[PDB]
Amino acid sequence: EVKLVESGGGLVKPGGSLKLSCAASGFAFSTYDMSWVRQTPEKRLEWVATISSGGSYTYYPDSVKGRFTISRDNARNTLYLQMSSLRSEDTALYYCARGGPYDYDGSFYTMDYWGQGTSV
Amino acid sequence: NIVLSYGEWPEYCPSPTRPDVSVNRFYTLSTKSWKTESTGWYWKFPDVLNDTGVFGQNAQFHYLYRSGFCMHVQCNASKFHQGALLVAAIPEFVIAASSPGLYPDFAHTNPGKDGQEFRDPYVLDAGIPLSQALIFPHQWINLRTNNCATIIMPYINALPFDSALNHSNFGLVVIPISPLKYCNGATTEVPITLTIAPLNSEFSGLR
Amino acid sequence: GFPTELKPGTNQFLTTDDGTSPPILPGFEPTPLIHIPGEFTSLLDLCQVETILEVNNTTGTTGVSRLLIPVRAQNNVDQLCASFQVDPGRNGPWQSTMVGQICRYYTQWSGSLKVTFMFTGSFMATGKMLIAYTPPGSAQPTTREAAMLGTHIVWDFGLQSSVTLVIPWISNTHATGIVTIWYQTNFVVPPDTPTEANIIALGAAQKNFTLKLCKDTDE
Amino acid sequence: EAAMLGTHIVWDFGLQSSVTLVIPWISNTHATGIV
Amino acid sequence: VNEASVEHFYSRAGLVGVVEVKDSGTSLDGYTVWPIDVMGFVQQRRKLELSTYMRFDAEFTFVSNLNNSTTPGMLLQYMYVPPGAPKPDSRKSYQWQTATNPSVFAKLSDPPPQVSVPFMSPATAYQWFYDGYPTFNLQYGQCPNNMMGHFAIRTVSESTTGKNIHVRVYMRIKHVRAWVPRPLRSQAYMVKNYPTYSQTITNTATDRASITTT
Amino acid sequence: DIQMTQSPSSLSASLGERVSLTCRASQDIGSRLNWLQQEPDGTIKRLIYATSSLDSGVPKRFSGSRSGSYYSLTISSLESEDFVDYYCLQYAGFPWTFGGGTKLEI
Repeated sequence: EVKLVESGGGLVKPGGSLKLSCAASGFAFSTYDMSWVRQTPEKRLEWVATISSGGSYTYYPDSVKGRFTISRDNARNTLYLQMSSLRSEDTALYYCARGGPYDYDGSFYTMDYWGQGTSV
Repeated sequence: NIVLSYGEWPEYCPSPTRPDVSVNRFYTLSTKSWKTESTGWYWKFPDVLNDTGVFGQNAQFHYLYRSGFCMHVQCNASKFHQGALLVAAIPEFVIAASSPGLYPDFAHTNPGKDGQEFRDPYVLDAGIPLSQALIFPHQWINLRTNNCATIIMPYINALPFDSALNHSNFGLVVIPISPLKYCNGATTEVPITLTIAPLNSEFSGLR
Repeated sequence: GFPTELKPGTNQFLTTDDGTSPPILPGFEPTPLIHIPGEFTSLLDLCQVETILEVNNTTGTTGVSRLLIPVRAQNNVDQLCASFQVDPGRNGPWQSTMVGQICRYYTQWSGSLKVTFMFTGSFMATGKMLIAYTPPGSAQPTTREAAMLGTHIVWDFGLQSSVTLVIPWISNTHATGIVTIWYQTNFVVPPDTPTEANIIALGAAQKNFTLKLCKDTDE
Repeated sequence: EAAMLGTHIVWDFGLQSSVTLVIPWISNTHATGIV
Repeated sequence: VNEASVEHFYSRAGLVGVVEVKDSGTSLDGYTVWPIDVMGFVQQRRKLELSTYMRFDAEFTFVSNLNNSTTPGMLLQYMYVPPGAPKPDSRKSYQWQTATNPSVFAKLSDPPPQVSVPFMSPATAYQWFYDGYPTFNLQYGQCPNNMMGHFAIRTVSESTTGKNIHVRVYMRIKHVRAWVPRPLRSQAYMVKNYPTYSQTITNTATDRASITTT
Repeated sequence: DIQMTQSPSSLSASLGERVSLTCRASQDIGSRLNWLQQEPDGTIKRLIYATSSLDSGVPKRFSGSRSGSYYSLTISSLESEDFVDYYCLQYAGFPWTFGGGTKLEI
């Protein structure tokens, strides 16, 4: 199964850094292009960030565009996401799932399997 | 299954230093990891050898030059691996910039013996579309049938002899059309090897 | 021939003419002609070379992923995989083929085409596909068992990894064929093998292709 | 890339499972090859 | 066949540049120099950029007239500055007399003058794509062996005449032989002399709703 | 962003009724619209991909459909374990926006 699990969240003062882990297994975490989705307190899932299938390309929406820094271990089977100087209205259940505009043979697993979601 | 470009073996210009199997050996460059996110690579024709062995001494310490090549690409892939490459030799491959700064960097027009990864392989980095790249000499690398592609390229230029450190005749592009895929528990980076062998080379204007 | 009267059409300049003119540099000896490899003397020989069709041309699909037809596992039998009209010179998947561009530099054309398909899945992956062609008269068939009674070729990509569908005739003078790819069987794989492959279509023009009335293009 | 410009043999063990590297000459009278 | 050949594909002489002999108002030049350029209009460029090496001689016609279509008796001089001769710099300039620069002395009210420029190139054929640097960023892919010359046009006068003369240069490609076909340019032409395109890629084929709809 | 949004912010039907939740896109998004089902507190599962095809495990009661600019989802007979939130997601507009919600009641 595509078993993804998010962990590493919690409270933090406005202005700082707080990473996030999406260590997943049960599937080849070296060919799928993953991404991060945020579920705000208003129950409105907004796109947060994405990462290519090899951790080389990245599309940052207007939500961060310079603040959040995604990555990909790809060897310890983990997914990173930075929260550098998070804004005030930035609390959400940061889900992580598959799907990415890269990986030409995509558009099929676009957020197919999801994680669990850790609060902040 | 050696695609003889334009049906012309490289030949000696009839009657210059004409080297032999000392320089006409098989230069095996470094391998390149083919991943799923991979976009492609390209190597210029004589620029890929201008700093490799004897050919790097005969090219820099001279003034005129002409030679064919025997580009030969192989992919050491498994049987549970899937994907497809398009290995084409592009005469007068001219790289273009991408304005939102107007001229290509020198690292992108003469990448050396490492090749430069494509930034927009859909347009071959030269405006022209990749879909029509098959009009050039080419050979498919489809991992389900074969993992080898040999291209024999003659000397294609206007003047008989030309410089070797300034004018790079063609460029061997290698672009994955169908991206690589594999289930968990496999070599996550199929290696791609490239072998070069100058054929019927000549030189003039020593030092 | 001393006395002559000027018949009409004098002092006129007709662009599309093969008249003569004086050489502005007599005696000049231009650079001689050395044998450069790879001369093409006809655009027909350029059309007959296979290039890729953007069969996946769809709103949203960007990049090179427009040249790929997704053949996946959980696509039940008799379902439809892809379809594209046979019209080299109308806006569609043929617009990225050497024929689809040259045919836009002309006004009329008529001949036979060909669409070579190529499977790019694992070696262990087996299955079967139905590739049916519909003449210009009819419309796109609605079911697999409706296209089997046509002009098709069943394709077992596990055995043979590439086929060719020769179009008999496509003439543009004044309602065009359709090619559909049907899931004949399922997509079966052994364990530890990806369950999503791609088909790559390549289009060309057979040796009976003709062009007429050259004209400018619409980019 | 420093040894490719020598006397080598590229070995694709997936295709051919055994090769031979013939040493040209090794004389001991008085500074030896390396593989 | 015989209508898709490369010899016919480049026929039917077309306008390669509209030059103007500004002579009235605040532009009392009286002359103008037009550097011979084939890739002046995108339509002709995209066609010429289908092949890599091409060899052809050209016939140039000059359809000149005033700015109200009237063709008076005004005399004109069409001087062909060869590839490597100094160009004129004024209405009254020594260059207008050099016997090595062939001139054509025709009037506005005469059949358009028609000359035939030969294949003027050091190399064997013209090179539209020259991968490499000349003069062994502002120099990549600029071959200097493609210059065909210059056409300097002036009204043979002493003082300012006060009449702008618009000239329409028409070029016909003869004896053409092309080499090494290339894919036709798909992206726009963001700048001349370079293959530079823009970031926002434009898909070659038009986008439909679904893959299975006709 | 294309801003594909669902019209019913909240609906209520019976255990044998046939709900019809829509998602009206603004620009041309093509057949690249998915449906994500969210538990009351758990993760978000997928129902439809490419607007038509069920997932590998989704029941037969769910089904997708397309109609111009009115991408919609319709459940067959509204069995149990359905009065949860619903979302529509498209991956054509590169910002990859979402809709609202269709939390069903009874």
